[PDB]
Amino acid sequence: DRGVQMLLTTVGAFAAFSLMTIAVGTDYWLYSRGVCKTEEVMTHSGLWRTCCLEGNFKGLCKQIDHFPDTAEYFLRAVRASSIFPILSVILLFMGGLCIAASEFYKTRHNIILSAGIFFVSAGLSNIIGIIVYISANAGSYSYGWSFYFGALSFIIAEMVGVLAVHMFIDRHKQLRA
Amino acid sequence: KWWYDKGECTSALSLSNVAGVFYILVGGLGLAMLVALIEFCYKSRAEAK
Amino acid sequence: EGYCVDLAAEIAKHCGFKYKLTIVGDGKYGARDADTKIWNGMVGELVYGKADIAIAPLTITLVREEVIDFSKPFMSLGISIMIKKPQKSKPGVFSFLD
Amino acid sequence: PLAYEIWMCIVFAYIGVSVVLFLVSRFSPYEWNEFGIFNSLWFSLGAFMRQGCDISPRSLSGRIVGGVWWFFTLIIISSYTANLAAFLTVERMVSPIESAEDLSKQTEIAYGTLDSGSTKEFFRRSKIAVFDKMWTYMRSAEPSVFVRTTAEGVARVRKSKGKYAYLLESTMNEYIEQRKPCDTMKVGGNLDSKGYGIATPKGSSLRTPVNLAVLKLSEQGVLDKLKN
Amino acid sequence: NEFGIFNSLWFSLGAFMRQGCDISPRSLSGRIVGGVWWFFTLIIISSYTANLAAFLTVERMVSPIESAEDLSKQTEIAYGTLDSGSTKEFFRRSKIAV
Amino acid sequence: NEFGIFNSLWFSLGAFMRQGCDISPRSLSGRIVGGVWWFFTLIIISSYT
Ligand SMILES: CCCCCCCC/C=C/CCCCCCCC(=O)OC[C@H](O)CO
Ligand SMILES: CCCCCCCC/C=C/CCCCCCCC(=O)OC[C@H](O)CO
Ligand SMILES: CCCCCCCC/C=C\CCCCCCCC(=O)OC[C@H](O)CO
Ligand SMILES: CCCCCCCCCCCCCCCC(=O)O
Repeated sequence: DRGVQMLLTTVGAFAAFSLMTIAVGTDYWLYSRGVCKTEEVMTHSGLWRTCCLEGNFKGLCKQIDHFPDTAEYFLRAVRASSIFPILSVILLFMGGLCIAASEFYKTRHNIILSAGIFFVSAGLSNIIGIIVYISANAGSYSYGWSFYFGALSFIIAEMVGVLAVHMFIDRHKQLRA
Repeated sequence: KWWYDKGECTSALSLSNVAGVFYILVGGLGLAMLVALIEFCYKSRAEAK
Repeated sequence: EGYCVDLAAEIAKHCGFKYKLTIVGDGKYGARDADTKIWNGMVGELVYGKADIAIAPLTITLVREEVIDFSKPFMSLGISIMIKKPQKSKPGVFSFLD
Repeated sequence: PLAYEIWMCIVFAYIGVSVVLFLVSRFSPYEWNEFGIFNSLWFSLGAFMRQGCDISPRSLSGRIVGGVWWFFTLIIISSYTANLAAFLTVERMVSPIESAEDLSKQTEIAYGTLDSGSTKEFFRRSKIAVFDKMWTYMRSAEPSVFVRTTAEGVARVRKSKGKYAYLLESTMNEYIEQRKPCDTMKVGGNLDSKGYGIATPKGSSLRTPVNLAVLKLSEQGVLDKLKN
Repeated sequence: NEFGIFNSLWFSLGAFMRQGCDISPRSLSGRIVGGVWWFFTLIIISSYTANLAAFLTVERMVSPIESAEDLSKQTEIAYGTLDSGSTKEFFRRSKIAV
Repeated sequence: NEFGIFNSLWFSLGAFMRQGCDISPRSLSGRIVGGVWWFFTLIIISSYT
């Protein structure tokens, strides 16, 4: 049912982009038990700031110290600059931009394919980011709602990519008629 | 003063033990997408005009 | 400098004497050679009168108390085991080929 | 056998592989590959469970996707079986409490000392943070965590299903550990170092002879023979 | 549907991952090659799983040092004392079994 | 053919012995049944070994 497909894909693109951006900006990725700004108390650590709670001076927090065998150096570099979560954000943004431009300069029916490719690639970058994040954390705990916002952005991005590719296939099917 | 004031100091398998296989999988998915798009661009440019 | 350097200055002030710190020549604590029966280390320096007092982590033992005098303990302790930590290993990325 | 993160990332990789196989198989108008999104998901699931194929990609790119998914599946299922074999071969039971620090940081397991003794006084006067924290808890715990006799503390440990730990001298602990039903265990190192002595009234005539006798029994090895 | 070079490579790869075949050889020569490759694959993948299980099982029954009793009952970890000292004498004279 | 009672018993037996398929369900309900049976088979055979 074309028409409602466009609304569903646009809503999905916006939802995935918003969720991934909130996940990156927010810092509730890991409920560890460590030191706040320089006693061990809980903390809502994130991608950038290991932030404190239930402590003497809860709410005051700092920037995670990423650095204290080139393999460890490369992984620590890739996890310090969240290149993969940030690349996921950029690719979702460009996918949404292509979907929006699919109304102007219509009849190309070759940019909506680019939207599908961008959403799929955003999902792949997101999963690599999760893997590096969890692997670097291994150098009791739990995962916060920022982690699951990233994961849900991955799922919605993959669905929106499948819809975009379906719409591209349908458009070339109409053209072939 | 001399000891502490100047002190300078699971069973399941973890994702780290297998992370390499995930990296290979996602790299292979990316390579597959690149190959498919290269072939599509080749065919789309090979139409007689 | 050190715990015993700080303690030596204080023992000397409270006992009213001037003193000179000297490092035991053989760098040992003190044992009686089974054979020559000579005492070495800081215990030997006191037994043969090379030193007037030893201010060090010198353990009060029966065999030493038989040949030298010891104050009441200034530090309580016991033999212990020192090990290299375990140092959790980080698995390699391509460790599934091992 | 596999950490929760491995399962979660297996599910993410499943969705990603299925979507990329659907995209690559049917996106170019020149291919128009029976891999729709539903059939892509079925192929990926059946590949992971090492089950029937019934359809195999024929393109170069669909074959790259299939091949890396097959490798991933082989490694992950082999490692699940290997780690389950490891779990079943050598069983190991975890002792909730490792050291005193452990007792201090938790509250599910109660712990106490002889109601009257040098152990209770050690805690009531400790200036060490962990022991002061343990004393703060023990002196205010209700019901009382203190016992009238060592045997009472041993029985409370034995009958509390692991909800009561008992602080007592290593000597008594080591002895009870060698007593049936062999259901107790000494955990961690000693919290302090001290000694038992023969006591006499202040100024007693027996003080010097009994001090010398203890040293004689010590030096002749009698005290080690009697402990053994 | 027939074994050209690309289809031959796909068949071999799929046979190695135990991932079933969309087509199998039909001639005596093709079937000899397929059967031998299937045997090779079975032995190699079984051996991979068995050796990974050995690695994890052996690494799981390891145990560290927690006491002097532990040091006494083993020999992989060496242990000693200051060559001259009250610790060495404690051990040279101990009447305690461990 | 399609899954009659005899063919469904054969599909299930072949799934448990990890001996692949000659047919597989094509509908959503058949595929849910097949999926849970495949998971069950994998856990049980791995646990036996
Ligand atoms: C027609 C078929 C289409 C193609 C199908 C492809 C699927 C097969 C891929 C397998 C994994 C390959 C990657 C193996 C990993 C290599 C990593 C490595 O060599 O690690 C070095 C290590 O650090 C020590 O030197
Ligand atoms: C295309 C058709 C699709 C077919 C679909 C076939 C289904 C295959 C998978 C089944 C297992 C999934 C259930 C896994 C449940 C895990 C249990 C759990 O959640 O763990 C509990 C808790 O986390 C710990 O205490
Ligand atoms: C229908 C056509 C099918 C064609 C057939 C395909 C091949 C069969 C598969 C494997 C053969 C394995 C051969 C095993 C050789 C064993 C060697 C051996 O036994 O030597 C050990 C020695 O006895 C110790 O002292
Ligand atoms: C091929 C895709 C699906 C395969 C089946 C995988 C099962 C997924 C389970 C996910 C949740 C696992 C939770 C385990 C952790 C725990 O017990 O705390």
